[PDB]
Amino acid sequence: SFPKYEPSRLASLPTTLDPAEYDISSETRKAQAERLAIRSRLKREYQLQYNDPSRRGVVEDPALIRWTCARSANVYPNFRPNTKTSLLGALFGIGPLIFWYYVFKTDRDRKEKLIQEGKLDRTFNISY
Amino acid sequence: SWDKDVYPEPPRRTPAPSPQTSLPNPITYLTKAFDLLVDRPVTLVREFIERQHAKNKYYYYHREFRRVPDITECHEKDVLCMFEAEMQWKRDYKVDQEIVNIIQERLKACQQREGESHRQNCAKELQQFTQVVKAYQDRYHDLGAHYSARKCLAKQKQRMLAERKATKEAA
Amino acid sequence: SKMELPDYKQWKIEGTPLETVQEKLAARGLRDPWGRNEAWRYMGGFANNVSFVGALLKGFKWGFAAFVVAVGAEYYLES
Amino acid sequence: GAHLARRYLGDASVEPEPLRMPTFPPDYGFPERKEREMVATQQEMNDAQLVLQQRDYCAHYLIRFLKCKRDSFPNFLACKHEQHDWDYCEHLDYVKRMKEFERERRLLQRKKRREQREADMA
Amino acid sequence: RHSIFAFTHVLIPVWIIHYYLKYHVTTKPYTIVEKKPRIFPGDTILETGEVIPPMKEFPDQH
Amino acid sequence: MLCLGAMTTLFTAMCALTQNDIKKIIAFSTSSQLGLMMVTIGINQPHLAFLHICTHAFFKAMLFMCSGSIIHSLNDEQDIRKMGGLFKAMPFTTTALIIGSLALTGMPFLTGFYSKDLIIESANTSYTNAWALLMTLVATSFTAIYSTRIIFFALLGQPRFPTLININENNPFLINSIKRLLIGSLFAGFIISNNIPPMTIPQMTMPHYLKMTALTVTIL
Amino acid sequence: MNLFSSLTLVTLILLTMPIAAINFNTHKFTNYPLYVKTTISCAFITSMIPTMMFIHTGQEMIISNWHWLTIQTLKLSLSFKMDFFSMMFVPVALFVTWSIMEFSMWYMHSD
Amino acid sequence: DAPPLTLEGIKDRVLYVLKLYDKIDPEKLSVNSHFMKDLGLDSLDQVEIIMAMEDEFGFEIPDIDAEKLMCPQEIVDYIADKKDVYE
Amino acid sequence: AFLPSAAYLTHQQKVLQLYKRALRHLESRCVHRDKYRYFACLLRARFDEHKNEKDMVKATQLLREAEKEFWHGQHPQPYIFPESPGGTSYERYECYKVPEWCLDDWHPSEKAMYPDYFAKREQWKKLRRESWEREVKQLQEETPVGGPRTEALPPARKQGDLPPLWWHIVTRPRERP
Amino acid sequence: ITKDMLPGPYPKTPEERAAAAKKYNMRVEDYEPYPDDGMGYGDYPKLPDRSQQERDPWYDWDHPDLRLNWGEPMHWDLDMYIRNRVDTSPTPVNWNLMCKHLFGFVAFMLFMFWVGETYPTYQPVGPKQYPYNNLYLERGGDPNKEPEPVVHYEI
Amino acid sequence: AHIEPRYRQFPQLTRSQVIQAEFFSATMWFWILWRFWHDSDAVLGHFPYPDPSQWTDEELGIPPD
Amino acid sequence: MLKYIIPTMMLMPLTWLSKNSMIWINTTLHSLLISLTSLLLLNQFGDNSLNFSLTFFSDSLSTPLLILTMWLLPLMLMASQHHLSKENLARKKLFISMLILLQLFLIMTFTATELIFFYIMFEATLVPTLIIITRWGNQTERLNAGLYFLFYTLAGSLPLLVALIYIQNTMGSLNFLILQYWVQPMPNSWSNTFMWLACMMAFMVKMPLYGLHLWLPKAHVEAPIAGSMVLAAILLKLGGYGMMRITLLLNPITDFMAYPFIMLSLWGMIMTSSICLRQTDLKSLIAYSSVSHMALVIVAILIQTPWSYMGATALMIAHGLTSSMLFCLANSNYERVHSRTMILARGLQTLLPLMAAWWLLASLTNLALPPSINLIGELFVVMSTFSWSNITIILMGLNMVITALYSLYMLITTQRGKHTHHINNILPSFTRENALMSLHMLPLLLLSLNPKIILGPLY
Ligand SMILES: *C(=O)CCCCCCCCCCCCC
Repeated sequence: SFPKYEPSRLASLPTTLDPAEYDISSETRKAQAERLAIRSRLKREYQLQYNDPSRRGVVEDPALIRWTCARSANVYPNFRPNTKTSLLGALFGIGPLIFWYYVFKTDRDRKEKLIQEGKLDRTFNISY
Repeated sequence: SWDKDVYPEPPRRTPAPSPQTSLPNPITYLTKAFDLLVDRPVTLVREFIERQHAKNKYYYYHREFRRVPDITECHEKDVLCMFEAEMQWKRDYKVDQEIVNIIQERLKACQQREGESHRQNCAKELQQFTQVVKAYQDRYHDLGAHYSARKCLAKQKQRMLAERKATKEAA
Repeated sequence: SKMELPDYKQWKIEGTPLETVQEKLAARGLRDPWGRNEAWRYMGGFANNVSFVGALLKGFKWGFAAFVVAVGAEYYLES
Repeated sequence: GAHLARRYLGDASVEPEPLRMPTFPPDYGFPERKEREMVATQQEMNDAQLVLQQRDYCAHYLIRFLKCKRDSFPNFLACKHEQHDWDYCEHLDYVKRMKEFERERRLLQRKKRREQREADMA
Repeated sequence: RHSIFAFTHVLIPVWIIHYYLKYHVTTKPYTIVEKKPRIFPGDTILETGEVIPPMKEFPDQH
Repeated sequence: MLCLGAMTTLFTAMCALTQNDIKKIIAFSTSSQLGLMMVTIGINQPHLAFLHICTHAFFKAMLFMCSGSIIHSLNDEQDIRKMGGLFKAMPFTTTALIIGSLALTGMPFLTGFYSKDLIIESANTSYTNAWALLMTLVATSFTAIYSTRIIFFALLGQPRFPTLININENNPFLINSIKRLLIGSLFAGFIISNNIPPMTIPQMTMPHYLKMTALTVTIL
Repeated sequence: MNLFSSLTLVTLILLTMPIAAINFNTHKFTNYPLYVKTTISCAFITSMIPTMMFIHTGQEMIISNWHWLTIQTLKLSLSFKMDFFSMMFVPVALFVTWSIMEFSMWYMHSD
Repeated sequence: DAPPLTLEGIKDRVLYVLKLYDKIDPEKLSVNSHFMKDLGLDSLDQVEIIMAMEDEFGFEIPDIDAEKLMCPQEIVDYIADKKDVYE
Repeated sequence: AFLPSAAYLTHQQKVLQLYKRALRHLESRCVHRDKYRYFACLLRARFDEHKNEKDMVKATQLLREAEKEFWHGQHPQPYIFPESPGGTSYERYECYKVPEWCLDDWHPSEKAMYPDYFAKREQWKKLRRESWEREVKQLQEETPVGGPRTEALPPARKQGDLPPLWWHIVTRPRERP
Repeated sequence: ITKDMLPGPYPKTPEERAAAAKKYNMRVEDYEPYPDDGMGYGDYPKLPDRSQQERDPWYDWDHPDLRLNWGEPMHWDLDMYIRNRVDTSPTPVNWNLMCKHLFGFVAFMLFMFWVGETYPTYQPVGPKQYPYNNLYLERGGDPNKEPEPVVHYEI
Repeated sequence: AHIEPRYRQFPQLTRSQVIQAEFFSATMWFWILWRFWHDSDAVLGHFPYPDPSQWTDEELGIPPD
Repeated sequence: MLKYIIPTMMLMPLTWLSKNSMIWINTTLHSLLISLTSLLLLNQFGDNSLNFSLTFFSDSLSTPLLILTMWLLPLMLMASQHHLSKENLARKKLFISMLILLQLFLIMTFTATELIFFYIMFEATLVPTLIIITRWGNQTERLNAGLYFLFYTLAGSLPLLVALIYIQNTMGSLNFLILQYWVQPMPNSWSNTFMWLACMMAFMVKMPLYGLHLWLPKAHVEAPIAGSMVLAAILLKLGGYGMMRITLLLNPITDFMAYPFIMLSLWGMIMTSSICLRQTDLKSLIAYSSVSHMALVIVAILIQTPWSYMGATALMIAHGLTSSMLFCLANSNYERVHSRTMILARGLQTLLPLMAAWWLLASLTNLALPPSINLIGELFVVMSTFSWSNITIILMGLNMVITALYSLYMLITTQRGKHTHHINNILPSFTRENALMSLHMLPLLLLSLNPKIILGPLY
């Protein structure tokens, strides 16, 4: 019949085709009620300190500061050197360096060999 | 003006306009309007400026440098003579760069002037360009950003050694 | 500032293809309750539209007449 | 475009390729064949600054057309006779080229016929 | 003041850069290089006055 | 570069076959035209490509002005499924759009005929890639298809815009500029093709089924 | 020769003039789009003249008018090469831009 | 381009498109006429009415506001809010 | 599943949203109006056939099958209104929506060109700062403990006062400034 | 801002997980941190990894352009999943179908262009003939060297 | 004056725009007909195409063997 | 060179005896006078350099750096007078004295003909910079940044001192002209290998090189605005100048010994550029852009061709100007919104149009738009590296994408889109900030007209 749609990393499943949307259990209702309560609390705080006529400045957001501190200043204390991190660091740190060193060394060795034997065309080459 | 021997140009050959129709071309009318409205006031202003310049005259001169002994007659680690030799070598280097520039300008002028017959009518300019480029490459190439008279002398000595050895192989 | 609308009773679906589709739905046992909303689309200056061939040869009559008088003038002026 | 199908779907022993031509001497089958002669000397056509592609065997009407185009300004639509002569000459040259192609094809056909006849006879 | 656009925006730039081209650009060598004029069989040269000879007779196709 | 140009013009034309945004259709049209320019560069016809540039600029710009006129008259509605019956309501835009579509398709003795058809005249009788020639002919047919798709959906049929009608095109600036580009798209191809000097040998000796290939492809 | 180069560089300088005119502005400009459209139409005429001259004669020119930078052997100058391509593409672009700017001064009136 | 709107104009528009509905008697409805209460309509008919509103005024009403408009005056108020009428 | 008024979406709401998007997509596929009317009446009949269904799990299964049908039958590019999200001119004029507090930073020389407007602005700011404490004191006494359970806001209860948190929804910029 | 609001180490005991979920303003059963592989993520939550185009375009956000709310725990790659950048919104057809169709079309066109290059299309004509030894002097040949005289005969 | 916006009916048209549109369409068709009458060769062909099968073996110089 | 040192050292009585309200006016006026005086160093000859005495000299490489430094000091004085407006008068005078001492040390570092004098003041530049960073930096991490910067520099540069004393004991002199005429080739040995490493690693750290750059995204962020100007516009170029000076003596070992380091930049300028695509911080984005540009300078110096040297000079001057302007714009945004994160303040073109124009022009000059001298330097390095090897152009071309891919990105999220609703303290642009932007930018566009004065000593 119809081809079933499967999710991907760059193409998620649609909301309407998700079975978990149609689950009408009371635990899901409690979860959505708690989520709505949290959202209403945060929205009420934001628009209480946002509609203030006295305030002039920036309504600072703890989530933004939390995100910046996690992205920049919290990476090192939560790092432990194991096999995965060491293999990823060695694979992506000194891999391309060795690869490009070998490529450029090979090309320049071939070019110098051709130049010193009078084979490469260097007729009008006077700007280097 | 400039000198025509350094910058050669063939005498031009302009055909006469022999029209075959009765419609007047706008080019002649626009040209007559150009020497009417543009060339006359420009030439009058230039004449006034030239009179003002002829009222007050003064001269300037091209600086001449005498020949100092080069690096081949300089004692090693004797900075007093090597400094003068290196200054002379750098002045010569700049002069040769401008000579090659002049020959390149000659080649481009020949190509543009000849147009669609450039690959036949510009053989002499191309040969001169090839000769001066070969001599510049044999004189100044592969020295580096820290070029000096000693590196040029070493390169020339290596080239003459290679030429003498290659002559000795085929003798 | 002031806008005046036409009569709402003047839109009828008769003659338009909306009558045809309403009759087809009735033959299938259904009805179209929104035909009078777009009965204006097929009635008035928006009815009797040309086809591709009519739109391609727009102004062909005057152009052909101009070509005829031009070729006659070029015939006469040579001799 | 049947020659392409003849060479590609049939066999290429008879169909001449356009890469190198001719594969036969011009004195083969042509007693006293005379060469094409230019009307334009190389000096006058060099001073006319013709394109090297346009420096072909029929540059005389090209020079005439260019002189018409230069001399009839601004009346830019009344040099049709000279360009008609020029592309008529180019059409004649194209006719000569396809005649040479047909000559090569028929000579290759004769080669195939002769070689099969000599293979069957001996 | 009716057509001063044809004066300030046209004629004054023509004057200024014609002065610039005539007295500061063409005085230097190879600044302005022009393709040499086309030469046909049958016209006359202004510079020395030779009439170029006409071309060979056409073995006419038509 | 001949292969790249043929691939580009076929891909963009096939994309433009089923598009519904008018500006997207004209974008794919001009990219297909650029692919044709790449093709005629690839067969050693550069002056024909330059003539095609000078020819194509006129009616491509004019088509975009007509599209902008329809957009402004319908309150920034660019979808082609919400417009129709604009043949009589906007007559000057209709006339200019019809002439522009005919010039883009390659109607004889319009501006495009003086360049685009000549490109095909060199595309058949030359040492070219066979697949590139076949897909550029298919691309030419696709240009015809999407041009009359634009004409049918934008102009002919019955209206689909909202009930409040604010159709107007009576401004001196828009009428004057559309008139200037209409005169250009009518005569500039003829003027330029008869004014430029011959920089190559024109190929005119060819069979009848190669001479009328482009016109037959456009008609089908 | 003198009419040619002068008119071409007049076309270029005339095009670059309104940029300086708007950059040196203090007041609210009395319909600056009309000024730009008039400037581009006049530049179209001024570039139509040497195109006609090239059609008549077949003149191609190169003006290396301002020496910029001598990188030893290499010399870079402000050089304008006007041949078949440049001289036949400038006025078509100017005509198209004239039409486009008139359509813009109608179309973008509420901006 | 873009002629101004007014409250009585948009009210005339919504009423004018409302009497062109075959499920609604034009001699009964008013500007406070409920659909499933005073006119006996259906929820799907309300959805069709909202789509007619969108196709009439050229802008789409979101669903979370389409499920709330129940009288012609409510549609008038929503269009007035979304289009900033009577400045 | 993300609403400011309700925590979730009911079955009837899902069916109505499905009918809306299916009719819009069908209008996209069926550009001509009479053909669209034919197939819209067909879709209305198909939705009315299973209207009086009382088994909830059967209605849910029909809803899921109709969702699969719709996802198989989408237009790859459906029609979007120009101002709706994804449209051609969506959020086009957001560069022109300057907030009103920038008017507080105006120089007195350019403030003198609009005397009556700035007098009205001053009286509006006076009204806002007069009603703000009343609004917040209404907000504390209305909501239950533990924070509000829904994002909905109360109106102006008493007389002579304004609804709470009204300034940024009244003084919002126009659609076409 | 106070020191107990910043992210900390990876939570293991359930009470630290509860305090972390309280810190990030989310439910305890909805808070799933990144796996403890020592990549520096810490206790920052693992969000459902969807772009900002997937959010509701009609619900009024605190940041309407970003489609985000004040105080909401934002994604670890929010600077990656903004509406100006890579989108994860569902497609009408499948991802593998798109990849297979595009790769097949590109491969077929490349193979056909190779086939056409191997088998060209020409005209049944001889080679073009130029006079004066194929324009030997005009092709840049030196006049001092005498070339082999070639000639073309009429047909 | 300006054109007032009509409602569910055909909008007002000036005589000038329809006159100019018909004039330019007639000009296009006149140009096409005139150029096909005069040239008539860029569409149909310029020169006859001699098929190679009718050329004799004498003019091709084919030796009989 | 005494005509510039003495007024710079007399600026301290000028700033210490002035009134409490006219320190800024007097200091800015007299530093602008010194910047005008600085133009007398353009007396350069095609063969010989300009030698003043036994202690000081200035060829055509040091001259643009000197002019840039003495032009940059008034710009710092105008920038750093808003976050120090509430400061105590004595601390204000101490800050101005630190800036004056830093300029004096820099302009006599660029002119020292003897190498150990160059080293002494090259390290005397550490103290005022570090004091400024660790005193007038804002947040907690200024102390760690100062420690990282100081220790990277000193731990890289003590073997440079050892090698220079070894050169003085071996060759017999450290004068640059004598070394120009007494230079001997360095043969192949391990001693010469570590000689090359000791001479190079100090400038490798101060360039910075990729892998030794960890002190840049701290010290460029925690420092104040004037500290950011000196950190991005002189000191990196000071390391480049020292590299150009000291690569003379290390031939021909460099022809292989530069083989790893080039790769460490050729890949490195990719990776750091990619970091700018995923940076949540504006100042960090500018710092990593500086890392990428200076890595390109490192490659240009290491391949040692003339075109690369002129490209390196033009690139250093242009990058100093552009990085200083970008730091000024970021500092203005930080002053207005009181946070450094890039995503907080959006849509500022609707509120601040002229500062948006300055942002656009600075971003255009950042991505090497022709005919700016950024493009001239980048182009010349590209030509030289293409002469070095072919596949290097790939490593150039990809960079030519990614640079724009962050620069316009930096243009969008800070200036385009819908503005942040709750931020309502966006004051109109002052005349001081606009004057600072114009004084940063107009010399760059004017240098695009006559670039031959910044094309190095071998132009
Ligand atoms: C053989 O047919 C030689 C001609 C070139 C190859 C075939 C080209 C076929 C497509 C062009 C003609 C189309 C006619 C409708």
